[PDB]
Amino acid sequence: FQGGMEFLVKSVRPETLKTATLVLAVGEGRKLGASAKAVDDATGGAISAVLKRGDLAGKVGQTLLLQSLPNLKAERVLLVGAGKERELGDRQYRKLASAVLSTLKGLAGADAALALGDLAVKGRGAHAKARLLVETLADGLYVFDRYKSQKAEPLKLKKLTLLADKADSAAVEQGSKEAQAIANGMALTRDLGNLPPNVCHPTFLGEQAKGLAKEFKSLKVEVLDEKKLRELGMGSFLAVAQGSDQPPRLIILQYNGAKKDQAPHVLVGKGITFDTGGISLKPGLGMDEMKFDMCGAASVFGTFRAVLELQLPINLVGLLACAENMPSGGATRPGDIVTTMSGQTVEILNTDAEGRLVLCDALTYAERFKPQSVIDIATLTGACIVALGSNTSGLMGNNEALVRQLLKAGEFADDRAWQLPLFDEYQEQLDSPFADIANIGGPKAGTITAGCFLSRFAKKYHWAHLDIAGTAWISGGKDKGATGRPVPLLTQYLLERAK
Amino acid sequence: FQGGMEFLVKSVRPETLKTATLVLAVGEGRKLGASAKAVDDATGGAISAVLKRGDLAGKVGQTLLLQSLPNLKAERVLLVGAGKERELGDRQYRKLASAVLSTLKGLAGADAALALGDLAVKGRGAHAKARLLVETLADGLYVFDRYKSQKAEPLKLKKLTLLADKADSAAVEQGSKEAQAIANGMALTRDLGNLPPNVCHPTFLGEQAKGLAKEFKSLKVEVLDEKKLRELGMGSFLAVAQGSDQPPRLIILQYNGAKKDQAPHVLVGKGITFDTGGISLKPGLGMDEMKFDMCGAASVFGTFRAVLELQLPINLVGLLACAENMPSGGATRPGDIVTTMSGQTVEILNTDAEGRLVLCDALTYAERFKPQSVIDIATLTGACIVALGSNTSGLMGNNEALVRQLLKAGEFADDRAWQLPLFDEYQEQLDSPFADIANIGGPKAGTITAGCFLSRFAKKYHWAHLDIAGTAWISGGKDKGATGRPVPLLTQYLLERAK
Amino acid sequence: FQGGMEFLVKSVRPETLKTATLVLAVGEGRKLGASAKAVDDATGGAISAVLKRGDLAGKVGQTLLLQSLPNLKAERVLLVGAGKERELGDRQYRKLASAVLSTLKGLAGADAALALGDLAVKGRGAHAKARLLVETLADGLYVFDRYKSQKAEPLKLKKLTLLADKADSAAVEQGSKEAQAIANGMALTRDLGNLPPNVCHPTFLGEQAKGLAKEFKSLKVEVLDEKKLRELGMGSFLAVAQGSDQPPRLIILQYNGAKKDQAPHVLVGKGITFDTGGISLKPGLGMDEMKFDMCGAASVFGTFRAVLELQLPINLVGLLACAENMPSGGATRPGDIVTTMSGQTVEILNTDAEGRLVLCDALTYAERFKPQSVIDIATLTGACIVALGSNTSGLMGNNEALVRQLLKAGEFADDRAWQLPLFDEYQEQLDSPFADIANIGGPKAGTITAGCFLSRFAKKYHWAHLDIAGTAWISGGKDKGATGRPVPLLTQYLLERAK
Amino acid sequence: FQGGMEFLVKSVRPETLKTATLVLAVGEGRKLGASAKAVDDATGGAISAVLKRGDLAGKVGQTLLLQSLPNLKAERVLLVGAGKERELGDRQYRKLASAVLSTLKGLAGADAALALGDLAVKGRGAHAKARLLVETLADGLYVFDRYKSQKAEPLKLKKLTLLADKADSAAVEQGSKEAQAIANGMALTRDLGNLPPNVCHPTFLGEQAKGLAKEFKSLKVEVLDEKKLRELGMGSFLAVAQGSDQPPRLIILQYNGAKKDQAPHVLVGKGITFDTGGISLKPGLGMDEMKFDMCGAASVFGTFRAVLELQLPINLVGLLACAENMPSGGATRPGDIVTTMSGQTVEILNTDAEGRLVLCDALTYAERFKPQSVIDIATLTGACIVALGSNTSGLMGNNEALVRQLLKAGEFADDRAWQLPLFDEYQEQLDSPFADIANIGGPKAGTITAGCFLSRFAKKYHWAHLDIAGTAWISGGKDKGATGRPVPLLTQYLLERAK
Ligand SMILES: [Mn+2]
Ligand SMILES: [Mn+2]
Ligand SMILES: [Mn+2]
Ligand SMILES: [Mn+2]
Ligand SMILES: [Mn+2]
Ligand SMILES: [Mn+2]
Ligand SMILES: [Mn+2]
Ligand SMILES: [Mn+2]
Ligand SMILES: [N+]
Ligand SMILES: [N+]
Ligand SMILES: [N+]
Ligand SMILES: [N+]
Ligand SMILES: [N+]
Ligand SMILES: [N+]
Ligand SMILES: [N+]
Ligand SMILES: [N+]
Ligand SMILES: [N+]
Ligand SMILES: [N+]
Ligand SMILES: [N+]
Ligand code: NA
Repeated sequence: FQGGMEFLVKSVRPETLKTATLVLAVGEGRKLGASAKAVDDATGGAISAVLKRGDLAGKVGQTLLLQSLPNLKAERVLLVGAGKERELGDRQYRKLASAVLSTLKGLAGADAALALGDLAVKGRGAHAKARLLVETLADGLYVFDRYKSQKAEPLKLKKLTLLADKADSAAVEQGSKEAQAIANGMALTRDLGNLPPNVCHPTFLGEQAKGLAKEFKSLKVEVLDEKKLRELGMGSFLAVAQGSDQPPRLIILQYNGAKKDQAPHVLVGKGITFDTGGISLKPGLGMDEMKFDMCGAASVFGTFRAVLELQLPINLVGLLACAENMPSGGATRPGDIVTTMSGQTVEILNTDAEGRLVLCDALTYAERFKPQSVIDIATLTGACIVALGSNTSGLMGNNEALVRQLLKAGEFADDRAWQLPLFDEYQEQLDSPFADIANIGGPKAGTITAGCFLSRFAKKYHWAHLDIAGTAWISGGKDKGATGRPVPLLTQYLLERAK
Repeated sequence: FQGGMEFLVKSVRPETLKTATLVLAVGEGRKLGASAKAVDDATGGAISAVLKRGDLAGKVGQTLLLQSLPNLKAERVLLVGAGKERELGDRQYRKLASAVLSTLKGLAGADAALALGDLAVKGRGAHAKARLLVETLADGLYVFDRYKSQKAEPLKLKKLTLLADKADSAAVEQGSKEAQAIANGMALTRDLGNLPPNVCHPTFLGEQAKGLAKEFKSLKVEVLDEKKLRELGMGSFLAVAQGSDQPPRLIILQYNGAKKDQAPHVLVGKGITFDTGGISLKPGLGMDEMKFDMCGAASVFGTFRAVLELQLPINLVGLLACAENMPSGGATRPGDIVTTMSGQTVEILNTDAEGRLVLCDALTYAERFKPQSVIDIATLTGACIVALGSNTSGLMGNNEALVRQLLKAGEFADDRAWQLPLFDEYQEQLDSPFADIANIGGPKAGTITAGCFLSRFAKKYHWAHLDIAGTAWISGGKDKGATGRPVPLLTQYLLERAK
Repeated sequence: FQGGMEFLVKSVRPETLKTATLVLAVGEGRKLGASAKAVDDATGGAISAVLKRGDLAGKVGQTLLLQSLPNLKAERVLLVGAGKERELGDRQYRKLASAVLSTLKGLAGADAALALGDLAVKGRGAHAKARLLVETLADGLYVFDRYKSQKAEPLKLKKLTLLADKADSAAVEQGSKEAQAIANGMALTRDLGNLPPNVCHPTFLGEQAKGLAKEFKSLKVEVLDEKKLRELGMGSFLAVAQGSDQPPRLIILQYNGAKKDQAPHVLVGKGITFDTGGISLKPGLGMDEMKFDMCGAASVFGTFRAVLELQLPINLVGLLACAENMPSGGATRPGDIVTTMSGQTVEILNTDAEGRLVLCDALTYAERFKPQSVIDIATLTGACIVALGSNTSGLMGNNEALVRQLLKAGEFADDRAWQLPLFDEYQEQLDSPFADIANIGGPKAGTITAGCFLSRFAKKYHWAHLDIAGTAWISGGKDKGATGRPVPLLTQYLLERAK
Repeated sequence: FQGGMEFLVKSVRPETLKTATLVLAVGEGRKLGASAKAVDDATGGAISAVLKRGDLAGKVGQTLLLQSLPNLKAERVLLVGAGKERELGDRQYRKLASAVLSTLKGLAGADAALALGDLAVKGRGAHAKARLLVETLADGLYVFDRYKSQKAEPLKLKKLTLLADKADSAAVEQGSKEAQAIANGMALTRDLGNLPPNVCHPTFLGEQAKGLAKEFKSLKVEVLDEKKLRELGMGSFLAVAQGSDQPPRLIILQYNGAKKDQAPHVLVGKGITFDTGGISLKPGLGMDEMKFDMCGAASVFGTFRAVLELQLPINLVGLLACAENMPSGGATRPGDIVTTMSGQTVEILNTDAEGRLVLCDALTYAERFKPQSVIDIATLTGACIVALGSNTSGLMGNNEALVRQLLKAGEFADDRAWQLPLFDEYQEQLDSPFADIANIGGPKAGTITAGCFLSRFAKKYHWAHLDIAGTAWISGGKDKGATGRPVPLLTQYLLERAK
């Protein structure tokens, strides 16, 4: 959006650091770890004297804010509860970080220093903790207000310092730098997802890609229009697009950070900038949330943004299949049969199963790059939400080594996915009496049969499919909006592939 | 519809009046009233002799038709029951009058004389009873047969005489003249509402206003097109119209019957020629009645027609926001954010809440006339039918004096409205995380939330809002069609303001 | 598809006929019939000996396939069970024929000889049986695979011989010749119905009619476009078409096989190439089956094709009213009022009752031919499926003799219809307060009131109406697709009218 | 629940008062008020020095918590923002009070003192501000946890002191005493509403009434079982109950606090302890919220509990009509006709319109008390939520003075209602061809026709009807549960009647 937050790692003593706010952890009910103890001592016991009064039980995320304490160079000391466990899990760690950030946002302090190195998080060393902490803090600063007449008061907080021991400082620094690049990527993804569909159409996304190439000389962009798509034979891509006044776009991103002889990784993103269902029209209730139907393509933008900042030694291709799905006098009809670019014919039984019809033509297009892996990302099926809910993405693929790599990256990022099977027995649900493939398989196993459909275009390479219909946005409440998932998972996968 | 039926007030004796039909009231179980007693005596008791056979019980609206009676100059005598009550209520008086017109319409009499001045109506004097009676009779003669190949046989009845004492004659005459103007306006409103949506589109309504100016030289008319609406920055209005092939129109009516120093009264009407719901498409059952979605604009035409006939000493402005809500490949999508003329940003969560989107821009435009009152009329919410039904109109406003003036006028006209609260606690339902206002507030308090939306565009003037979704038309049966409401309330309001 | 199967009638001894497969009937628990006995004796009881081992119970359609048997010139003998009754019904006869064909299809034999003359069929002589047997066999060979990349293996089976006694062969061969012409017409009807709606639009059907005229020089074709339809005043036909990008067509077919002084029979076909419902949009589930909403017109194609092959001495006219029904910003709205060719005005309460709106203008057009009968065929109401299911067509009409003729033809063809009454009491369900006719009559008696609507345009001639909404296609499963009904009923009607 | 928080009014100086937490208001960008300035002065400018740092913007409900300040006897000072307005609205005042309570709840302080006398609340003097403030604080302490295995930690906070000038202290004292009685009644109401329906059945409510009579010697209780209801002839009440295994109860409460010659006020409460809808079964989703269908009766409990605490000089009668609405083999069927106690026959078209069927027999029973007002309270129609939402109760009545008294009471209580009209034109929606009254009037004006039905049993006295379907509970979120409305309105009505 703008960003700006400076994240610094320092190895200095907390009790003499000049800062507007020093942040210390307090266990249930006091316990005081090493850093907090040293600060207490420096004040002559004022902190333990306050805690003894009992206002802070020490549960995860509780807070107690003190002003000037004797002999400290911190204008304020913020105590945050760390619970009673010796180690926190990932969810408690994030909750603790978010409670700290929420307090700091309301203060007029220009910086804060985090003396949180004494916290233990299950399975996480210094680098893995920094990645989680900094990503939560940086992504927590996200603001989208460009159509609000009354904008939010700018934050006074402009700097966050992570205190670490000198032996850990290099690991914390590296984790912080990667986390910032990921958060910057998610901010781009969230902006693209949150924009209204009358602004964020396929032509607009083409221009956004060209702008990203202006910012990053390492990025090459090409944008194909409908004439080029028809030349290439993308009959099912064009079938989705034809009902709309807005022309479709295929956006190609290319980054060559490795040797010319290294096979590229390809990211394929579903970019339906608004999904009405078409002639198979959706119900009205909640259909404004279909502006998030391009979050797949948005996450390819976000991942490129993070990789371009980090300058990873990999070769990366992004393919964004962008169209708007509208009803009209020239829209695709249920029962239409079209010829995909692969040559397979498809009977379009349901015009609201349109994401797989733009992706399948992009998966055929991807063959030309001779890729060592191909991952498509798409807000594809409501069935995935029934299967896995809103906090775990659906994952399928035709190569188990690649599926394993993506699961592992999702566990490290705390951006988790879960595999569903593409057993051959499911494929017959896509049989059509009239064409090579039907575009829907009926009410059983909807997420899997959608993956089975895509698999038929991905046989020439190692391929996986992330269904992010549940994880790409929040539906309601104060926090309705795009999430930026799965940029953390995708970037961590590429970070490992780059070693 | 031409009408052209003559209403006369006379003070002559009923029993020597030459007429095709003389109409007398007969009470239930009490003595003939003064007039009927005199006619009975004139005939030598022939009427009381017939009534003694017991065919006419005297219940409200029952009738007995007699041919020629001794010593009378009426070719026929129509007896109509008046009930047992000393005073009739408004509904009973209307029912009595409709029973009389029904019988007269089936007769070959060219004229009829009504001797009903002995009837008492609760809270109603001579002028008030005449307003109700003449309005009922004139509007009951309304006929719409434009698209019928077999048109109705013309009525022989062409003159109706109201017999009144010389002391009440002036008041009865003033009531008849005002009631006739109201019924003429109602006939224009009913015609415009009953017209098919393929004929009555926004361009047609602009040509009808130009015709009203050719008939009334005191009326000035300006019709603005989409290009001018864009110069004015009316984004909400243009968003509702973009999906249709039919161009939008803002019709401006201006009548100056008072001095240039008198601030104008502004009437703003919803002119949605047809409401399909848009991308948020409505179900098909009953969608034909969405041709009555321009009855608010039609009510402004009708009130102007009544005021132009009565030449009232007032300055009146009419703003008719006209558009057609249609599904298309260029139609507004749920989630679109638009900038209103006021600069306020609006997130259109539901394309079927488009009436408020054409009215908000019209209310902003109304500010230029420095109005002393601004009243919007719209078939806005079906929640108003759940709240107040089809007999009472919803009324909301930012000024208690204007709301009370409109409620008193509705009580005088027997075209009643009812106030619903615009408490500030309802406004939060229109909160959007992406814009200044959401166009919908949820399943609770729909009528109030629509008024709260319009209130954000009416803060610079005294404003009121009439929801006529349930009162502007009858859904089915043999009397399916436009009602002409709320022209009676609006003309009574303007008559009180002209004094 | 291309057909090609040769049907021959021969009167030779079954046991010396050289054939790839000789087909014999075996009764359940009764002795072999005359033909089967003679073949068994020719083998020395080989067939008796096999049947004694009990593998073939002889239930209708059971089979037992033998290779080479002593002293026969058939490479194979196929035994098919014929049940235990002395006569078969039409359903069992068809079952038997289909089981035989299914076995032959899977064999590598180039021909087969059917020694089935012994079978008896309730109420069917030699000609009636041959009509049923050959039509079932020929139509059973239909294949639609033009959008399958992997096409079916061509059959080895190219010739079928019917063995008949010399006394019967003349009737058998006439039944066979008629059955083949009917099957060829069905194949054309089935192809046109099975084509996807993005290919088979009204312009495509027009070109298909021109192609049929190049094939049969006796056929004259004229294709009218939108401009000519507007010249003719076809307002309700045009209202259906106006929402779509695809222009409408009225296709006129004329065949004069009789003297010029003899009045023609007219077939009027509903050619809605896809039915979305329009603004009154259908639900998405199963909407792909609306490509069959032109099977009415397709059956007129197929009837002409069979009549042209047979060169019947009749004068025959076909009118195919073709349009596509889509939602758009210019589509017809519920509540629109239009003027039909006939001058009657119609209120379009429901844009999904569109078939009768193109048919009524075609019925008026048909007056110019001064016909002696007019039959319209249409997939008109889902209510007919509720009434009569998927195996009996609904039949209505204004002439009792014509209705009787069609029922009798249906019984003979085993393609049955059933009459529903058009009692004048139903007509008032189509009363509109605004026009001469409403296009729908509510939820009661939906098939009948659609018939009553059409009857108002057919008063000048003898007319009947076939509602084939249930019989024109099979909805799901392996055999999903067009049926070709009612070509067999219609052709049998013309055959009888030609005598 | 237990309650028992001590509320005291004192007139001492805030700056020398010994307290665990002193609470002061801070304006947004205006000077500290008198109290707050006195305290700042006594600390030598410590509070103003902190505020200059800028952490507390001063918006309504923002907080800043300080520890020991120099020269104060307060262990802690809580600063709470009061906005920038000179006067607060009721909503802002409650929000401010709730933010203070939320902070105190989390502290270990045993008491707190509130120096908020400088706050102006629009339209409210000392007594009216105290009523609102103390009711918000006391009701905000409510806890319901009897089926949770993990109970909430008891609060340390046990005493709240309101600081007031000696000139206002008597009025603040009186408001505080009334507010705590109202809050105690709401706690009983909320407990009864929150109990699960397998515990809180009609018999249980009867025993609860007896327990209330043990606690308050002024209260007399009578509990009638199904035998007694039938002897009284309450066929409509019994019709609702018969489908359930739980027997019904009519509970009569009587309190005689005035001279025996004062006519009583009667409160009639709908106590449907669970509403399945019966044979007219409700949908499954959200049906758990039908345990709140006895909140009408619970509010009569709560109002008595407050009146008995205050010992008001009034005569008060309570009638709780309690039944459970279940489907079974003996349940009332749609179309049953029953004879009410009044003798009017009712045709039960919908067994889910059951509240009015138990209330109507209670309204007839109420005649024996010769009351000067009768008020029924019922979670009656979901249509009320459509008309007025979740924050305003619907109000209807046969006496304009009584209706105005209740509206005024609700405005003072900030527990508002809104009148809907019972025009005679609505009554005909209850016409039945088979009985004196139908129990439903169709989809229009559902709240009004329900009031119309009840009005037919209330003609012998001044009567009003509160529809609390939207205000009696909260549906979801953290705060799902009964609200205790309209106990504040009813108690304020009784307070004014007792002067
Ligand atoms: Mn979709
Ligand atoms: Mn989609
Ligand atoms: Mn609408
Ligand atoms: Mn509308
Ligand atoms: Mn249709
Ligand atoms: Mn159709
Ligand atoms: Mn109920
Ligand atoms: Mn209930
Ligand atoms: N402090
Ligand atoms: N955790
Ligand atoms: N693989
Ligand atoms: N990883
Ligand atoms: N996202
Ligand atoms: N309107
Ligand atoms: N059969
Ligand atoms: N022709
Ligand atoms: N026949
Ligand atoms: N029917
Ligand atoms: N009855
Ligand atoms: Na989707």
